[PDB]
Parts: sequence; structure tokens; C-alpha cells
Amino acid sequence: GNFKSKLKKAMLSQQITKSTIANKMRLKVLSAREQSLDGIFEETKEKLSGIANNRDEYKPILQSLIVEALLKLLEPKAIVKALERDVDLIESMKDDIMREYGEKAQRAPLEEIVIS
Amino acid sequence: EQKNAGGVGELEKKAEAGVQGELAEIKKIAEKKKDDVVKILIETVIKPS
Amino acid sequence: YGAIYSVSGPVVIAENMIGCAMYELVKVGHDNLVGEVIRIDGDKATIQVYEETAGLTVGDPVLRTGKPLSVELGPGLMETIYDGIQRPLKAIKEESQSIYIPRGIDTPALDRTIKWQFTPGKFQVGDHISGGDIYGSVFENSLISSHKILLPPRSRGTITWIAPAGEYTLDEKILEVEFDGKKSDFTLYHTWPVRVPRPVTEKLSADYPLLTGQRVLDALFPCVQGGTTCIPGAFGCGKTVISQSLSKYSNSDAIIYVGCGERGNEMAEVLMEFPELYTEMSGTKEPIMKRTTLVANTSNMPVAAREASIYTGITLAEYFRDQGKNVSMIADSSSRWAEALREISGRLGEMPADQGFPAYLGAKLASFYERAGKAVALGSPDRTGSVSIVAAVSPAGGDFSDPVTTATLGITQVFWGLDKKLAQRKHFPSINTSVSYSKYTNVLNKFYDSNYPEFPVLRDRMKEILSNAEELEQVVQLVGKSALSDSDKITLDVATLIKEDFLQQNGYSTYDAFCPIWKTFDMMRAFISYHDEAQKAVANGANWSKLADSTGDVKHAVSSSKFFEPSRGEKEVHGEFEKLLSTMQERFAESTD
Amino acid sequence: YHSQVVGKIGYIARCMQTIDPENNLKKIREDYQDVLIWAEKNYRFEEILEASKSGKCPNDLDALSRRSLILLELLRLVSSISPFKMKLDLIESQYEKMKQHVNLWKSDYHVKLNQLNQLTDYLKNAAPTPKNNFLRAMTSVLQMQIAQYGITEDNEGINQLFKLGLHLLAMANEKIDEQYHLFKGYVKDQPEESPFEGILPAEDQKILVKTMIDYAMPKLSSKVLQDKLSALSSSDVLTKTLLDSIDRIV
Amino acid sequence: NTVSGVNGPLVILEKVKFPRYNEIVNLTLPDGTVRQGQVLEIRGDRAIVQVFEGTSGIDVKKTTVEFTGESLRIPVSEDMLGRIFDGSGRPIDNGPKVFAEDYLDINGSPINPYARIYPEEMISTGVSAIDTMNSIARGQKIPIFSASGLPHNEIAAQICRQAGLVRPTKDVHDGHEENFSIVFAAMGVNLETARFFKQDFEENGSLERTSLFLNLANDPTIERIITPRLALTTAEYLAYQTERHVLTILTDMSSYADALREVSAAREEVPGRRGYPGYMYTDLSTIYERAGRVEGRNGSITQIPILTMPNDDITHPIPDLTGYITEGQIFVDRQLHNKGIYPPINVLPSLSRLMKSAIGEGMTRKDHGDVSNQLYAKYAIGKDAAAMKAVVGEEALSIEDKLSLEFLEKFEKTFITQGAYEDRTVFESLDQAWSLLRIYPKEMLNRISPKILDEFY
Amino acid sequence: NTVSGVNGPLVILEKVKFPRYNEIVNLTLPDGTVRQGQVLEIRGDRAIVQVFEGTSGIDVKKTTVEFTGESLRIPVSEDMLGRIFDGSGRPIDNGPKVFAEDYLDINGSPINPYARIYPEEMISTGVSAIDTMNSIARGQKIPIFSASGLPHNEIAAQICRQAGLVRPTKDVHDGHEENFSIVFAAMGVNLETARFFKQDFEENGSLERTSLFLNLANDPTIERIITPRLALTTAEYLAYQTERHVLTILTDMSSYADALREVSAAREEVPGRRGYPGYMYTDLSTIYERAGRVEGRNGSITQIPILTMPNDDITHPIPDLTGYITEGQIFVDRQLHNKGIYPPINVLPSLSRLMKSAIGEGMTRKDHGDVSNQLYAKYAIGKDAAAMKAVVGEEALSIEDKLSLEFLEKFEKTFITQGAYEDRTVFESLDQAWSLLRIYPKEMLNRISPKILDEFY
Repeated sequence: GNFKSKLKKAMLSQQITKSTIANKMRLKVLSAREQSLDGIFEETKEKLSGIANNRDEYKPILQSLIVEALLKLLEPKAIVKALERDVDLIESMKDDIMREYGEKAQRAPLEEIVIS
Repeated sequence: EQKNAGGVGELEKKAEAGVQGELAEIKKIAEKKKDDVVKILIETVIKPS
Repeated sequence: YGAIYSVSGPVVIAENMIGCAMYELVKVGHDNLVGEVIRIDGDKATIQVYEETAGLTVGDPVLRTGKPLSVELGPGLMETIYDGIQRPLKAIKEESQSIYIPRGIDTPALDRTIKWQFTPGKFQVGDHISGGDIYGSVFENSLISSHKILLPPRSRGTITWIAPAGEYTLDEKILEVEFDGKKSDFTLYHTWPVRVPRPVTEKLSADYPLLTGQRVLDALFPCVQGGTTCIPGAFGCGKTVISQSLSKYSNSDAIIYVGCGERGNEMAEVLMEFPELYTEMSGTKEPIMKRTTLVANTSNMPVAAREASIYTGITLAEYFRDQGKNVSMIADSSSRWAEALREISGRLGEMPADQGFPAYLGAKLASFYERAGKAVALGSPDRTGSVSIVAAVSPAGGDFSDPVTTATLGITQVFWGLDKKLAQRKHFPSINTSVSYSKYTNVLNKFYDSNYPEFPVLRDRMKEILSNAEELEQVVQLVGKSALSDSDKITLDVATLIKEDFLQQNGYSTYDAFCPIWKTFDMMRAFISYHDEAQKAVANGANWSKLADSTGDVKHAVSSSKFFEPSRGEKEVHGEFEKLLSTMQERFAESTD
Repeated sequence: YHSQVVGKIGYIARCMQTIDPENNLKKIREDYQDVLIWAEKNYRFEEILEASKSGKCPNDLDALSRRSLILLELLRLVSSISPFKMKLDLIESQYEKMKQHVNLWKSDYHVKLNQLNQLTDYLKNAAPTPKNNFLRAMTSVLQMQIAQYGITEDNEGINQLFKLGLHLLAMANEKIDEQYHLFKGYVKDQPEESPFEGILPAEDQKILVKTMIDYAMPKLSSKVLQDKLSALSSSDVLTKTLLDSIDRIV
Repeated sequence: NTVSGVNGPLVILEKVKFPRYNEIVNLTLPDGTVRQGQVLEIRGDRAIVQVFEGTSGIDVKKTTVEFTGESLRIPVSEDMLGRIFDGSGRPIDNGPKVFAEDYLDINGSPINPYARIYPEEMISTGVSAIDTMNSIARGQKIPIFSASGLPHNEIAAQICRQAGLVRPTKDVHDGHEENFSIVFAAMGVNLETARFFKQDFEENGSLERTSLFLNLANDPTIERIITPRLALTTAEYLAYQTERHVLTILTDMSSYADALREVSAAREEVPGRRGYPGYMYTDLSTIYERAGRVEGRNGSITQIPILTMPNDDITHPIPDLTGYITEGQIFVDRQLHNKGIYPPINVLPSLSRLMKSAIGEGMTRKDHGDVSNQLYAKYAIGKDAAAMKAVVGEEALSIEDKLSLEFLEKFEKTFITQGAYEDRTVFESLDQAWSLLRIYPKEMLNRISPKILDEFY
Repeated sequence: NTVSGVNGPLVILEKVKFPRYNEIVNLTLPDGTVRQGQVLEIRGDRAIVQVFEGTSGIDVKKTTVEFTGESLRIPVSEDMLGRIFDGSGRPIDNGPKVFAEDYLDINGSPINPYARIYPEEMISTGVSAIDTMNSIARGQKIPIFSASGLPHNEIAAQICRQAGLVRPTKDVHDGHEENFSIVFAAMGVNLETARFFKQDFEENGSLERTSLFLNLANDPTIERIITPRLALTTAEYLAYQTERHVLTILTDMSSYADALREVSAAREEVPGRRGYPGYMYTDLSTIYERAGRVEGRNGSITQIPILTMPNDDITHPIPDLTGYITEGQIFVDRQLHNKGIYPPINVLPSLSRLMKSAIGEGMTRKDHGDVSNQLYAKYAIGKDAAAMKAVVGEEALSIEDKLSLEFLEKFEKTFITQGAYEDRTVFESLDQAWSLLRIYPKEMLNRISPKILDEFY
């Protein structure tokens, strides 16, 4: 009876280690999938940062981004906070951002752009 | 009890032999097909989401 | 910062809320009275006051402390009595000349009249640091220091400046951390919220084989460090003698005494009775007072200190468990904090619940039992820690069927009863096997049986023998003793000697308040071998008077072996119990033939 | 989550570099090369946390807690055996034997190192008494036997010296007869001729023999026993023949 | 100066926010009667205060308002004995003023003097069964539980009137070596009971050592609930400043519980279960926080609260909340009071949890602990023998049930039986219990030592 | 805009009405911490949402707001088995990634895939008393009713640990035609119970096929009440995606009822009786609404929740409201557990409404229902005969009470006794139940057909 009890205890410990190996394999698979997702997100974040350095081509995406972000506020006066290399693009496209924002919102159109 | 507790490297050898070469095809397929989703993800950031 | 807008009842309202959170505690008025903003309604903040609001007019200033209401962790914690709100009674007795907290008086959370010597650990200039790592050592006692200087949890960086060895105050800084520039100044005392649990490395099941100094309690059930167990009380029916005898007779590194809603009579008797006792850890430097932490709040104090007393004691026990030591947390009781939560909820304006208890008592009761436990210590060192929670239960609604004891009995996994006749009989504790249970005896008997235990076979046969003798006592009383079997008289005689020698304990000597596991296992194995040899000798043909008169000095000598020293075999084994098996086998062989 | 793994990696690399300043733990540093590679290069904690959160580094807190506890026990075992340093091969074999056991709360090496650290820590704030000197000599002989025989092998002298040190530490200042009888029985039960030669100083052995000679000297009112016992006090080395000759006269 | 309205006992007046919380205010009406009160709450040009004299009869746009500028406090002095006062600290004898020398707060704790000493040095107050079996000492509290079937106000007036006479006989036994005083607090009592208790206390010669506080049942609840604060501050100031043992008696707890339950009818706070408020533990803890051993214990501040249950049910938090904070409880049976015994207290359900700590050597009897356990076991065996005697009969009753039944009937009319104007100490109660216990044999007495049992049989 | 105030666990912040019901929003604090929650209340110029991180410490004017614009959804995938996560669905407990190939919103049902037929397949758990007395189906739910003081975690750990060995023998009997999965969600449990359940699941060998959801009492109640919907949605998505019968365990029910019953006094809603809210029936019925047959006719969802009573009374809204929604229940008696029979789950008040549809002619015996009903009537008749025989004794004991008490003792000590890992079949339990039920006479048995009685006694 005691030998059968010890054999049952060893038969449980073997299944415990067999569960631990199956946990380690899924840990390695998650350790590869995280590096794959990080490898895709690094290429996406570098592809956006490469196109973000433009000056004469970033005004239409910045106007659509300010016009898209202006729809979630619904105010006649909004402050635009950006970097030092993008204040001239918003200042040179504030009339296009107000004209593009006024065409998609008749309840509260923007009057002036505040460059902080 | 000595046949299931011998050595602390059997759990790593039992998991490295399961997926040690198959991960290069899954990572090679994602790294090869990453340019198809990177173009749509890069194009979606330049448009109104 | 803010101004007093209006005051209605015991809660004061302060306006000018321009960023003050609803979790930080501040002092309203120039008196610096204790208070905390439980909620906010618009610009005005609703703050609950746990004291008299006399002398507070409209237009008083409100200044926040800059952090939530919690306890401070620093050196010099042993041999000191404080409240749940960081209020030392020793400074109030020196300055105000009173014991109770007076209105318009404020004291520091840490005693600035005693300084300790700080020593550098294994951290050099430019070394990496993390939360929970041992940065040094601080002296907390005149004999041995146990206050480990560690960094705060949820933080990391590089040690840019390390102070040298020497004595310094708690207010002065001794270390500086550099993480993303000038992070902040570091001192000996650290902050920790009482409503936030302390972090750890990893939690595990309670399987640490640690004793608490109870011979009958450890013999009836295996004691472990990190489990949850509740004890029923009657407001001074024997729970104070079991808590004081358990804390004094315990051999752990630290002891946590928490008085939440006591009457005040047992608090002075525990503090004055704690230094007169003699500890069993090889030292005489006031070990009963210096080796334990005393946090006592009476019934004439605010509800914030009594409700936060168990959270501060559990936070100090969590800090001692995170330091790499096992501490025992004994708090009596949760009924005063549960009644204080309904009293604060009724005055603040909370809705009622079933049995007059609030809805947060169910989550707070599970969080209180889930706060303590045995696991790996947090930090780079990875030390072993444990926190044993011993909470007393009493009625607070008019009966013992309240939701506090009912939810606490279902949440806890161990129950220890307490009979009034056994407490009147000078037996402490008087719990029986038929009025108690425990599921954690498999792990404690597995590890303690893994070292050199015989507790499982003697414990199962001892519990079955006590359960058979308890059922046979009513049949022997009602039916009589002239019609029962001879094995029932030997089982009742062995249960009377085992219950008299094991349950009978009131701290008569140093050997009665601290018994080893091998002495209790050999004492229960001698009684189980005597009952089995008496049943085997009576089964083969023999008289009860021939065996009882045939034993003689063996039965009286086996009961008087608990008053001697335990160093008989090597340093802790009983040598008289080992030689009793040959006399019991010779008496069993002589009684049969 | 990531801060505990970065703190365990930095504390593992700093503890591994602070443990051995000669770079002789190639077997222990071989398994910890993935954590020492981040410590051997200039990198901030935010880069290690961001690299560990993105699946580019180790994020197993369960393996780092057990490896940090085994490295802390190996550093505490070497630090507690000062100045009797052990060999690098014995530390590597003890690190492999401790690494071959998954339990870190039931092993005898952790309880033996905790009891040796508590016995050595208890002698720091102790005065120069006879039980503190005998417990200090037994702690020095237990440190020399622990440094010579390791902690991965069971020995009768290490368990007997640990039980005698725990029994001597468990005593008080009113059991000098039991501490002197335990020191005489432990000194007579030793198999070697001199257990204090080349370990303790000559003044500690002469004070140890002078404690038993001074204790047995005022207990006898005979001039022959005091005169014969007075000649044995000029021995600067402790031996079993001096204790047997002093016990034969008393 | 502009009363907004009145709802219940609290009046809502419109005034400035310059007055502090609990400040005294004078309301001048157009009838010619000035009434004082306390401000319950202060807000931004709005507040609700409770008037001490009356709650109605003031104008809305014709009355005047005035602020005194002082907080609610009663002057504590040593000349408070031998006079009659009210629940707000005003004498009703029409004589001299208080003439106090220190400013003590009545709505809070001035210094909160509570020493951390254990209970010891027990002194008696005139009860043989109460001071004998469940005798409390300085520092410990013991409440009295009664119902609507006995004169609990006359029992509190007889217990307060019985105090002070045991100090001369106890002074020779080393039980009291200082001046003794009594604190009498009456809330919700009538003029006949207060005049009968004042004439009964003045007839025995104890009016010059106790204080008289009479509160009528037609006053506000703020004065009835604030009436025990002046007695607690007077007993703490007399016990701490004078170093004398003072006993505080507060009756009744049902009037304070009904006055506290009647309050909060126009605020955000709501009552708990059973119609009572949920903050009764803080209200009882506030009155219990101003009693006990002060720092530097020379005297004692004893608190003996008398609570009378209006329904005799155990489902209320009045007796459970009051008995849970204290250590012990005393119960009164209506069957003992219906027979003619005074006081009709029962020692069977009553028990003391700190009786061994209160008794010692030099201030109490040695055999008082074993005599109370032997009298309690003889009373329980006499109750079981008296209950089994009716079923068993007279010709089939046992000798133990008849011997215990005679000791129960003789002890019920001898030990519990006392005089209204007679003072019996614990030494005379132990000698009277020894005569009732002398009928049993020496073999049937095993709850005492052989030397004390042989010397005192 | 900014946060107006905070009352209880929910935070009342002021903002525009652009967000919808159940819209995910993010609150920015000035201490460098971000908290996410769901908009439970939307009004004009104000909103009331419950945050899943923290319950206190929210700024008033120093906080910022950020609109996510996406509804609350749980990411479920086909690889969620074999990972550890928290109650909020985060991989911070050393488990696998929380990434998912599919994302579906929840509003009470993912697609509303309710079954339109009765369940025919029967799932065996490895207990002769549980599976024999209550025929569990592939879509039927049967919770375990326990009390404070009974091993409910050992019964749930034995029932979950029994899955893995009885399923291969039951798969050959045509009781299951696909792989089985486990969904474990802990709420309001200790660390020793979760470590014991994870240690029993790892020792049983089902660590890679089960899910780990850890929720403690120190976390927010909104995440603890939202964890069972995400666990049931992930188990329903895995069972619908894989076509496998998944068994979900919801323990404890008192923590989930205490989480929704916790926020009942800090809101504008009027709660019901016993302190709980009036919408507890919809929240309790929402967990049972996601049980039944799945789409495809090859998958189903099994519900086996663990309910622990906080007072030990059978007259409660949690046990009656929770047991009234489900089909039957398994009650655990303290008398059976006190005697020593494992498990203590009795079959006296236990019953199954779909026991006839769960049993057939290819996976179970045809006479199992008649022997189960005759054994169920003989168990209550033996309990009433043992209760009447215990009070009456042996002077007026009936002849049928001795055979009923003998069959109740032999059936309670033979059929109720079973190990924690010993496998047992329903065919051997019916054959032993026929031999144990064969001691009764033919005239007494009248609840079975004559062909089944003539075929086997």
C-alpha cells in the first residue's frame, strides 16, 4: 500500500514536470511572437518617422490629422500643440485647416488657430 | 522517482526540441510578409483614421 | 490650500478643490486634526473627521500632507506603542501628559528622540538598485538589529551617493538615488499606504514548517507560516491569554500585535505584562517587548486609527516579510473595525446593507486575509518570508451569526475553537477536534514529516482517539461503566491523560510555553503506543486493573515529563519517551502471558 | 513586472561581478551570460525595460527569482565563510548541486547558511564570555569544515558542530556548568588532536584552557590539586590531552 | 437675526459664518424671553442650531440674533457639591453662581486623560451582590441591564445614595485613603423622582459629597445628550485635579438613546437598524472616553451606567453595544423585584470578567472570590433543585435539592436583601454569606482553601 | 474636460456627450498613471464611468481626458489555453501574450448563439453521486451549493482534476465527440486557493489546455465582475471556434455578487432587499444566458459555478436567485462531511431538470432514471426513517424504517464514499445501486416499471 502511494506521488510529479515543459514551450512561442510583433511595429514606426521629416509633403496629412482631431472637440477655438519643425506648416495651412474643418462641421466652425 | 527528476536541463531540452527549427519559418513568414501590412499601416497613418 | 465652506455633523466640507485627490489625508484647520477626504462633490471636498470638530469655523485653512494615509516604516519600531494613524503614546505622555489623543495636538509618525546606527550593505557607488533590495542595515535594538534598510517598492535606479557608517536621525538623509536626473532624496524612514498591498516576488502556498509555541495547538494541528485562521472570542473569555501566551511563547523573528477595538484594560496588561515575561530565543534584553511590535488602539480613540490599525499592522508584517523574516500577526479584533466601518459609513452617508454591515466589508474581509501570506521576498536577494494572520472573532450585531464571522469562516481555511469550560478549567487553549478543522495540515505534515516527523500517524490516531473518547464519554456517563468494552476505558483514560497533559497549559514554566516538535511527536507516539499496546493486550485476554496497576510509575512519569528541560537526546529530543517503548512492550507482553 | 526583471538582471550581474573579482566562475557565468551581456554594455534601465517588454530579452521573473536566490545563497555562503575561502571547483560543484534542486525553501544548505549566519551574527554583539568563545571557536571550525567540505555534501561533523553551536547559542548566562561540560564533551568527542590549531589565535586557546583551569581551580580545596592544576595553565595550545589531564585530576 | 424656519427640534436660522461650531448663541424673541442654544452646524450663510429652551415660538423676520463668542464649556470647581444644577450647567436652586476656576470643554475631550494601568484597588459602593460577585475597580466599567419591570431609576438613586458611606469603614481596611465623591446625572426624569432622590440623598447625609444634575423631559435633546459631558468632565477634573476617587452614575441610557435616535431628522445622516442611529458606538465611546484612571493615578474615575430596556429584547444594539465595550454585565429579574426584595438583582446570569484583577491583598477580602463562586454554585444548584423540586415533589425530593433550595431561599432574602438607607460593605456581605454557607458540611465545600474555610466556617 | 468628483468606485467626470454607452475612455492623472474604464452613464456635460484600475486618488482640476472612440471588447483567440492572466485580461502574471486574432464586442452575448434543442450528450465528472443523481448535459448548468466551513475548493478541484481520465472512457461510450477544455476564473479567493488549484491543474496534466484567470479582493470590483464575462466569452469563442465542449468554473459567486452589491450605496439607484441592487437578477442571468448549445452542432458550453454562502442560511437572495436561474444544483451537507464521507455533496435536495435528455440508450443505461428516482425517494425516505427512528428509538420503530435506514447507511457509506482520483462509471454505479436497492420489497417499490423491476431487482 505504501509503495502504491509512493508510485502515485511519482506519477503525479511526472505529470507536473510534463506540464512545466508544455508551459516553457508556450513561453518560448510567446517570446518569438512578441519579437515578431515588435519587429513589425519597429518597421511601421520607422516608416512613419521617415515620412514625418518632410516639410512640403506633410501639410496635407497634418491638415487631415488636425481636421480629424477637430471633429472630436466641437469648439470654435482650438489650440494646436506640435513640434518646432511643424509650427510653420500649421501656420501656413491654418486657413486650409479651418476651411476643411468648416466643410465637415456646421454646428461650430473654427474661427482662429492658436499656435502655442 | 529518479526517472522523472534526473537533471534540471531536461525541461529545456524537451522544449527546445519541440520548436527549435519551426520558429524560423514562422518568423521568416512574418518577416517576409511584414511589408504587406507595413504598407497598409504606413498608409493608414497618413490618412484619416 | 483650501478654505472651509461648511461643516455639518462630524464631517467637515472644504472648498477650493483644484487637484486634491480623494485618497490623500490632510489636516483641516490650524489644530491639525486628523481627517481624510473620502469623496469629492464638485469644487467642494467632503472630508470625514475622526475627532471632535469643536473650534472649526467657516474660513479655516486646509493643508494636505501630500500623500495618502498610511504608516511609516523605519528603524526603532520595537519597544514602542503607537496608534493606527502614526500617533505615538510615548510622546503624548511626555508632552501632553495623557494617554488618549487630545484635540488640537499632533505628533510625528516616527520617534525622533531615538537614533540608530546605519551601516552600508553590498551597494557601492554606481551599482544598480531596485525595489525591495537590501541597501544596508539599521540598528533597531541594543542587542541585535533586525530592521533591514531597503528601498521603496515600485522604484529603481543607480546609487550615486552612499553615506558612511554612523548614527543619524530618521529625518536626515543617508542616501541619494539617481534615475532620470535628480529623482529625490532618500532617508531611513519610508512611506507606504495602508490601503495598498506591499509588492512581493511571487506568492505560494503556506507550507513553511514554523512553530508558534503551542504544545496542544501544535499537537492538534500543524502550524504553518502564511496561513489564514480565525479564533472565536467572547470579549475577554480567554483570547487575551492565548494571544499573550502565543506571542510570548512564540519563537519567530518578529511579532505583530494589533489592537483595533479593545477596551483598553488588556492593552496595558499586555504592554506591562510583555516586558516581565521571558522569551525563548536565547536573550534577556526585554525580549517580550523588544522582539514584538505593539500597536494598541482603545475604544476611546478615533475610528480611523482602529480601522487602519489592522492595515498598519498587516503593512508592517508585509514589510517584515519583504525584509526576509517570518512574522506573526495577531490582531483582536475585526469586529471593532467592521463596526467602525459601518459607523463611519453611517456618519459619512453610505447606504446600509444586510445585518447592518456595509457592502465594502465583504471585499475588505477578503482583502485582509489575502494581504497576509507566505511567499518569496521582493527584491534582488529573493529571501524567504511569511506572515501568519491570527484574527479574533466576536459578535457585533447581537449574535455570533453575523456576516463578519460567517464570511471570515468561509474565507479562512483553518478554524480553532475555544470552550468556556476549558478556559475556566485553566486550560489555554481549550479547542477540541470536534469543534475545529484545518486543511493545511497536509503541507505542514509533509514538510515537517519530511524533516523527521511522526505527526501524521499520531495526529490522525490522536484525533480519532479524542473523537472516539468524546463520543464514548457520553455513553459512559449515561449508560454507565459496567456494560461497556474494556477498550473504551483505555481510550478514555488515554484521552484524559493526553488532554490533561496536552490541553492543560497556562504558562507555569519555561517548558510549558515552548515545546519542540520531536517532544510532542514522541509524547503522542508514547500515548498512541500505550493505547495500542493496552488494546492489543486487552484483546488477547487481560484485566484493566492488571494493566493500570501494572503500569504504576510509567503513567505518572509520562505526564510529569513536560516540566523538565527538552535537551535529553541531543539538544531537543526527549530521552525518557524513547525508553518507555521497551517498558510498554514488556508490560504488554507480561500482561498478555 | 519589467522593473523587477531589470532589477534582477542588474542585481544578478552586479552580484555576480561582486561575488568573484577574478572571473573564475565560467560555469555560473555561462548560464548567466544572457544577463551579464546587458550588464557588460552601457545601457539604461529604460532600454532594458523596453527591450524586455518587446520580447527582445528575458522576462521570466520565476527563473530570475530562483537564480537570484541561488546566487544570493551562493554569495552568502562564500561571504559567511570568511576568511577560509573555498576552491572554485567546489563552489561550481556546489552551485551545480544547488542548481539541480528546484526547491529553495526546503533545502538543508539554505537552513544551514541561515543558522550559520545567525550564529555568526549573534557573536558580533556578544561579550567575551566562555560560551561566546567556545561558540566562536565552534563557528570557526564549522566555517573551516564548511569551506573544506562544501555545503552540497552531508557531514557528521558539520551537523554535530551546528547542533552544538545551536545548543550553545540557545543557552544563557546561568548554565556555565552545562556549557563547560558541553565544551569538554565536544572537545573530547573530536577525532582530531587539535581542532583550534591554525584556526584560532593562541590567546583564545590559552583563555579557553584558562577558563576550565580557572573554573576547576577554585572548586577543589586541595593544595595538590591546585598545584598540579596550576602547571597546566602555561599551555598556549588547546589539546585533548590537556582536557583529559585536567578532567582526570578533578 | 433672520430665522429661516423650524423643522422638528432643530431650528434653521440665517446668520453669518463668523460663529464657530458648537458656539453659544442668544436668540432674542419679541415675547420677552431670551433662550440660549448651541450652533449645530456652520455653513456659507446658513446653519441649523438647537435651542436649549424651547424649539418654537420665534419670529421669522422679527427676532434678533447675538453671538457670545465663547465655546460650549462648563466651569469645573470643587464647590459643585451640595447644589442642584441643570443639563446645561445652570443652577436651578436660585442661589449663588458656579464660580469655577478652569475652562473645560463639554463637547469634546480637553486633554483625554487615560492611564495605561490595569484595574486594581477595588472599592464598594453599597451593593452586596453587585460589589461581591462582580465587583469592579477603578479603571474598569460594569453596566447594569434592566427592563420595564422594576424601578431602575430608584435603583440608580439608591446606588448613588448608598455610595460615600462605605469610605469610613473601608478607610480602616486600607481601601480608601482620600476624599470620595459621587457624580449624579439625571436625564428624562420627573420632578417627583428628582425631589425624592434629592430628599433621600439629603436625609442620609450624602448631599454634601455628591453633585445633583436634573434634566427634565420637556427640554431639547442636545441638553439631555450633553448633560453627561459636564458630569464626566467634573468627575475627571475632580479626580485628576484633586486626586480623589469619584464615581459617575448616568441614568438613563434609554432616554439618551431615544434623544440620539430623535436627532438627525434634517441632515444627510440616516439611522441604522431598529430605528436607532448607526453612530451609537461613537456616542457611547465619547462618553466612555472621559472616564477611567488618569495619568498619575491617585484617585479613580468609576463609570457605572444604568441602562433600562424598553422592550426587554436582545435584538437592540443598546445593551449589546454598551455591554460589548465594558467587561461584565449585571442583570435584574422582575420575579425577584415582584416578591419584595430590594434590590432584585440576580447573580446567576451576571458575571465579571475582571473580578480577580480588581481584588487583591490589602484593599479587599481574601475569601471573597471563593465565596462568590460558592454562592453562585449554591444559587445555581438551588435554582436547579427548586426547578426539579416541583416535578419530583415534596416526598421524593433529594437532600441536596432541599439543602440547596433552603440556601437559595435564605440567600435570596438575606444576601440580596438590603436596606434603602443602610450601607453594607463587602466584609459584612462576606460574613452574611458565610452564615448562609455554614449550613452546608465541610465535605461538601470545595471551592475555597482549607485554612480560610476552617477559619471562616 | 476634467473630473467633477468621485463617489465610491465610480468616478463622475465632466466631458462632452460624444462617447456612447460602454465606450472605452482613458483618464490621465498628474502623477504619471493612466486608468481605463467603460462609460456606464452618459449625460449632458457629465459622465459616470467605472475605472478598472484603482478606486481612489483622482484629481479634480489637475487631470486630463482622452477619448478612445472604441467600444469595450475582449480579444479572444485560438491559443488562449495554457496562459496566466489577471482579471482585466493582461499578461502581467508571467503567462502568455494577450494577443488575439479576433476581436468581438460584448453587450450580453457575442452573436447570441443560443441553443434551439435539448442537450443529448452527457458529460461525466467522475463521481457516482454527482453524475448519477444529476445527469449533466452538454448545455445544462449545475452549480455546487456549499457553506462556510466545507471544502468547496477540494470539490471543485476534484471535479476539475477528474476531467482528463474519465473523459477518455466516456468518449468511447459516445458521451463526447471532441476535445475538452477548461476555463478557470478566480474572484475573491486567496493565494493558497489559486496556488492549490493551479498546482492541482498542473499535477493533473491539464495546464496547457486550461485557462488561468486570477482576481483578488484587493483589485477593483469592476474588473472582478468583468472577468467572468471575458472568461465566458473566451471560452465560448474557443468552444465555438474549435467545436469542443468547454467546462467553465465560476468561483466564488459570493465575490461576484459582493462586487455588484458593493456599489449600491454610492449611486443614484435604489437597491433592493438585503442591500443588493434591484438589477442583480439580470447580472446573475447574464452568466447563465451564455450557456447552452453552440453554433455548428458540435460545440457546447458547460457551466459549473461554485457558490459559497456568507451566512450558512438557505433563505438568501444569492442562493435562491442564483439557483433559480440555473437548472438544479448540488447541495453539500455539513452532516455528511462531518461523518467523514468524501465528498459531502448530498443528493437529497439535489436534482436535474434535464436528466432525462442527458441519458439515452447509447451512452447510459435505460434503467438509470428509474433507479435514480427510486434511490432518490429511498434516500429521503431513509433520512426521514432515520430521523424518526433516532427520536422514537426502538420501541416504535417501523419495519420499513430499518430497511430504509440500512439502505440509507449502506448507500451513504458505499455510493457517497469515493476517492479524489478514483474513476467510476455509471454502469457500475447503477449495478451497485440495483443491488443496494434490492433489499427493499416488491410492494414498497412502486415508482418503477414492471419490466425493469422484473428484469433486475
